[PDB]
Amino acid sequence: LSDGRTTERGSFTATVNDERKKLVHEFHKKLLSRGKCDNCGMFSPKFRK
Amino acid sequence: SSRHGQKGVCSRKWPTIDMPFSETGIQPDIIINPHAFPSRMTIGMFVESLAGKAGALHGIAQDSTPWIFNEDDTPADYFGEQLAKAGYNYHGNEPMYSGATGEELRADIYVGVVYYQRLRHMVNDKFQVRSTGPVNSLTMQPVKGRKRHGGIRVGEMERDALIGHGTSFLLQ
Amino acid sequence: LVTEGVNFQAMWDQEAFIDVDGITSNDVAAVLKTYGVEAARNTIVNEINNVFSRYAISVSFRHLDLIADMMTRQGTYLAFNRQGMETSTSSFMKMSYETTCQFLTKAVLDNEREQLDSPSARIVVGKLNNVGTGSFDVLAKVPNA
Amino acid sequence: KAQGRTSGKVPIPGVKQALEKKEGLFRKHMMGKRVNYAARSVISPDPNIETNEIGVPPVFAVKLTYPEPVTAYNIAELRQAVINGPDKWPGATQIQNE
Amino acid sequence: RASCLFCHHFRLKSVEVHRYACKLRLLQYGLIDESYKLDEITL
Amino acid sequence: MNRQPTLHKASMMGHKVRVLPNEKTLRLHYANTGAYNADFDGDEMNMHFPQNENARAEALNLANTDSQYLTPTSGSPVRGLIQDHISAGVWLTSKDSFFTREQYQQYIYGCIRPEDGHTTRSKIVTLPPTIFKPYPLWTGKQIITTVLLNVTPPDMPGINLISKNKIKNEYWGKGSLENEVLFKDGALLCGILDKSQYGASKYGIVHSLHEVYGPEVAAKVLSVLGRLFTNYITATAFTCGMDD
Amino acid sequence: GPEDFQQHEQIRRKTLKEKAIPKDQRATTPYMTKYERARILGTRALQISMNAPVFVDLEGETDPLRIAMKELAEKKIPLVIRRYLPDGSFEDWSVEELIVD
Amino acid sequence: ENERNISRLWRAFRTVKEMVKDRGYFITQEEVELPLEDFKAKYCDSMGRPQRKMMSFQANPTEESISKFPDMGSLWVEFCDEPSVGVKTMKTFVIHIQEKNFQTGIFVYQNNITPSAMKLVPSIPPATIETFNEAALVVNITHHELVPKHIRLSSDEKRELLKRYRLKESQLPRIQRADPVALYLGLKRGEVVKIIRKSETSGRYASYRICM
Amino acid sequence: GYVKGRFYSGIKPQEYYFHCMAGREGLIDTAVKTSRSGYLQRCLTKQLEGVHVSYDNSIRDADGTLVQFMYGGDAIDITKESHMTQFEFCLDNYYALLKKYNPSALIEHLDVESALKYSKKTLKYRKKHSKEPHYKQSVKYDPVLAKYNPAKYLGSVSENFQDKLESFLDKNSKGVNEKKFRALMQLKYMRSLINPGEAVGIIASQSVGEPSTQMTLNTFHFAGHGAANVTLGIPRLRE
DNA sequence: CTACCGATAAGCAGATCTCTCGATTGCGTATGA
DNA sequence: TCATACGCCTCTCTGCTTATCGGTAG
RNA sequence: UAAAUCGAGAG
Ligand SMILES: Nc1ncnc2c1ncn2[C@@H]1O[C@H](COP(=O)(O)CP(=O)(O)OP(=O)(O)O)[C@@H](O)[C@H]1O
Ligand SMILES: [Mg+2]
Ligand SMILES: [Zn+2]
Repeated sequence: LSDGRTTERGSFTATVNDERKKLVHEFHKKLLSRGKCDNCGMFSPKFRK
Repeated sequence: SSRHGQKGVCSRKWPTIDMPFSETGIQPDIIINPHAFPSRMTIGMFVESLAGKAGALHGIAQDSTPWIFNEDDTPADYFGEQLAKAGYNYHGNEPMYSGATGEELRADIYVGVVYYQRLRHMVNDKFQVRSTGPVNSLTMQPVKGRKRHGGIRVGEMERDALIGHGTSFLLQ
Repeated sequence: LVTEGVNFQAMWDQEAFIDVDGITSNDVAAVLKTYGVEAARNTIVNEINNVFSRYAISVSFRHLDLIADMMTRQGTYLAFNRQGMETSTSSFMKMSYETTCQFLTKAVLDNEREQLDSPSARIVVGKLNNVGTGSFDVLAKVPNA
Repeated sequence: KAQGRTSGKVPIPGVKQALEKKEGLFRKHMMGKRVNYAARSVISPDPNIETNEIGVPPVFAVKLTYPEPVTAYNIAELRQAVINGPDKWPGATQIQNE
Repeated sequence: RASCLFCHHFRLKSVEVHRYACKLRLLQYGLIDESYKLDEITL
Repeated sequence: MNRQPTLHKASMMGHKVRVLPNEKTLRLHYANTGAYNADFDGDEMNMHFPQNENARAEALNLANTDSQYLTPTSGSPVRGLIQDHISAGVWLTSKDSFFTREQYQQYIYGCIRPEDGHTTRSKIVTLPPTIFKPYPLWTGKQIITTVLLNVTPPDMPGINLISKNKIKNEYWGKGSLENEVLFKDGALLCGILDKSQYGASKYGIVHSLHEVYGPEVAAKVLSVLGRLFTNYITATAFTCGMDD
Repeated sequence: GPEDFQQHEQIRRKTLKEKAIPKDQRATTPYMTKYERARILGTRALQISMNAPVFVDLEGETDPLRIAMKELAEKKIPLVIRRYLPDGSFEDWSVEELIVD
Repeated sequence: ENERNISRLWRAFRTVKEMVKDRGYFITQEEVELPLEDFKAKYCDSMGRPQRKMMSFQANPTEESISKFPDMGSLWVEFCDEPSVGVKTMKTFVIHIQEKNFQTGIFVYQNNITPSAMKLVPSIPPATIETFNEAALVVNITHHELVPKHIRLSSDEKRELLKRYRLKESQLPRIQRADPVALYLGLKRGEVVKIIRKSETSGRYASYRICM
Repeated sequence: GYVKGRFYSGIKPQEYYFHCMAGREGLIDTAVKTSRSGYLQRCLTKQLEGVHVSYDNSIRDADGTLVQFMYGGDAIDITKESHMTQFEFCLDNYYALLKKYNPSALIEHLDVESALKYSKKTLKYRKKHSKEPHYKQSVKYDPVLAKYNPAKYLGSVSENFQDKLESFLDKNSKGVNEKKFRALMQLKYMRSLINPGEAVGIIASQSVGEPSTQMTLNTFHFAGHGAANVTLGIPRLRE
């Protein structure tokens, strides 16, 4: 922010949008992957629609 | 249109004086450009014109069912004989004079009589003009339809062509 | 020598018969994978040109060069469809393109603020375009005191 | 997404269906709109116009107008147009006040 | 899905979700390189 | 003035308006048909009227039909006379065509009307005949030469162009050189003006006139040539028949 | 009257000043593009139609666009063109320095 | 068969030499233009074994390259004699990387690599360990007619380009970090490359891409 | 299907049937192709509607992401490119072209020496290094277009155009000297530059879509035996 | 031994220019007349 | 006996996404 | 003045 590479509103371009989308998709896939919540080690019911 | 798929809107009502009169005094009631023929190859119109001219000269009706003539009985010869017997040109041509300059044209003009049909696509059922008329309700844009005094549509392609010119104010 | 399939590494061993330097392939994805983005752009231009040339139609290479550069603007073999469209700052353009519902949720979940840059967004909001006569402003030199 | 239909006649489109397809709101009402001050007719040739003009029929010439503001230089022409009126070309159909 | 009803957190590790949050915060301002350089702080 | 489908830029230009008080069709010149891809066919096309000064000045300058002489697809020209003007030019520019003084002057004034601003000079200037005796006789190539010399602005040299046309030298006889179009100091001296000169043809007389004198002079030349070949086609009409 | 508007005005003018490219270092085309010419003519015609003062001799002319073209030929149009660069910086050319065709 | 294997090994060795020379380390035409006879004389045993232990080398930067990139340091090229990638065999080189204080390391394996190494390659920062394949280096990709010339830009040149075109780092055309030429050039993320395309309408013209 | 008749003497019944078959196929294909090209053109123009020429002579999308640093590498308009190679025509109408261009009034706002000097240096460099492999051609002098703005520096022309001009001036030894002709043609190159704000993406999409509506006019069916048989035309564009 | 990681097999979802006319619009049922 | 309001009353392409059978380290 | 479906057409 100090040297001018980015303002306080944040720089948003196509490639950073693509990287953010890929990261979020991978984050969701990893979230939905593994059960057995490691914060407390308890199985959870599996939902369905 | 003729009976060989030669479309075309009437362009102008050419006055009889400006119409190119022939030697006998006949001024044609319909002029068709000779350039329409080479691309469509409607030689049936060429045969029909001279066949009808011979029929009108001799007071007879000429049949035109397909596959009566062959390569040894060509209809061009068959009706050119009748034209020559009647006393006209064997090839259906006619000495013609321009109605504006009065001098004989460079070549012998091809004249004849062909059956012509008036199509139902009159210009009185196709033209629209709107300055400010009724509008929609949920979009406030002009309504659709000629009978409703509605405007015409500029689509995605028209908008693209309007910005392709670089014309932004035209688009707006 | 032409084949009926793409696998570059196989013909790399046959240097004695085949000159491995001039191996140009019809496929673009394999060329991108094994040679790089720039070779993919070159083969995209060549493939999009040889179809026109075979039909005796001339298209200047600026158009094909622009198309190839836009298609490989991320270093990947993109396309002109919604699956190669979502990477764009302006959302209104994609919503106007197609799948208006899907692109609306993807833009409202992350609070995607758009600056009205593409012509589609400016058309939606009724703003003067930025291409052509709208790529600049006009000021007046008023001689006050 | 609606569930429940035995015979029916037509399933009422949702608000999403009003903005989605080619007939939806977007592609039919902002990517392209019906326009005021525009005409349409059949074309006929005319080799006597200067290869850059259009032959405007007098029927179109009495309906399509342009909002010329009156000035010191425009006063005579616009006065004559107003006097001629909306039926005699060239003429005026409205006089928008200030 | 991918949530815990007992401890009321995600079934992912807190460290993993913290790493993802840090990466997303870096990408918010456009530090597309610092996001990848953050992965090598396993220590 | 737009026709659907608009496949490219040229299918939507901006024409000036000429109020013809006869009937109810939009009357279009013959050069625009190549770009609009229409025939006088029952074909229909819209006519939008911009309502502010910016759009007026920006359809008169950026979108006007003069600026769309060359399509951006490959740079090839898209305007030009189409069907009978080509045949009229082929017949007029052949060396078999000679015109007396009256015919020459009438043909020139039928297209170079100085009252409307067709020619820069206030006085129409002509050329000496190609045959002084027994009696004066001009030529069709002389007609083209003086047409160009009247529309071309003065204080500027003529067009020095060397081109070709589609009719081979064998069609005109033996030892003929009518396949090679030659312009020297703005005077046509060899070859006929077929489609390869005016129309959808590259490096023709109209293309060279455009590239030398701007697009407005090329448009004026196109209009003047279309008017000249129209008036020549009424005097000596072109016809086709069964004998052909 | 708060400083919560004075600060915003000051920062807006500061950002605008940092955006402007000085006359000594503008590196754009000295010629006037066709789009610039068309927009200048249209805007000048609008101003003339809205009863703005004119400087040229109105030799029996009634079209504001024609008057604008005459002024552009005489280079008496009092308008400044703010060419915009992709980042946001701008250079303030005027019609006088810009040369046509 | 051993003759063909030795030919492939020599082609891979020449490709590695050319890659290092392009990257900007002091490699002369010797050990690059090495004929097959010389390769058999030097890097072959009494029977014809490849003896990849002896073809490992350390490459030092040129003076011009040092001036261009002051932070550039020495590089090590390691050839895997083991047919697969072994954890201990790779760990020896990995620890030697900082034992000798090597800023960059090049790894060439025969067939495949364990995926614990993929988690282990970014274990000694800022030292970079780039891995390659023996079958992927048989033909130099940059020698292809279609592939243009890629030149890495220094910090000064990249800053000058960004200031001239008033760009952000992310608005340039992107080149994948897994691109075959990106691996060739060893581009870090954020390093702008220069491409000299042989355009059909302009001959030589320079285009720029950023690695991200 | 090989009919021996002609439209002047008429065609037999079987020949009539075969010709009707062929005409029906032609009309079916004509109907299909127009609808086929529309989706391609629409997708192309929807994606490329924003990219335009900026004031840096570098074309880029609406948001700002750079696509090309120069339009085609030379930034010259396709419409005005027509008579930039016609050196014979330009030499013949030198006087008319000079009257059109007026280099006298285009001096006080132009720089003439730096671009020309760099162009000569680069030309000599390439001529010295011409006989070099593509990969070994280490770049020391970039093309003059890269540094000097072609719309402000006379002589900053393309490598192709400069090579063609030099070859013409060397092969054709002609009152016009080589210096004045070179200056005139460099001014012509400067004036034949694409303007900032051009909708280059729209132009490219239209110029790629509209010629595809004239497809399948020439059939050239793969009558060869064991040939490539690559997909051709609209399907190939779709792929 | 067994969980994280992939590599198919199957299903799912979204796609495949303008303009003018004309015609048409549900059974089914159940109680207050 | 019998009419209008209420209640419903089967021959094309591209991906993405989820589930399930194989493998490696710990 | 509407809106949808089907049918017939023009370029
Ligand atoms: N599906 C469609 N989309 C767009 N335009 C269509 C169309 N179907 C028909 N047309 C129009 O029908 C007209 C036919 O013209 P074309 O066949 O292309 C020239 P032509 O073959 O030389 O006709 P000709 O034989 O009468 O001389 C075109 O103007 C075209 O715009
Ligand atoms: Mg038509
Ligand atoms: Zn939990």
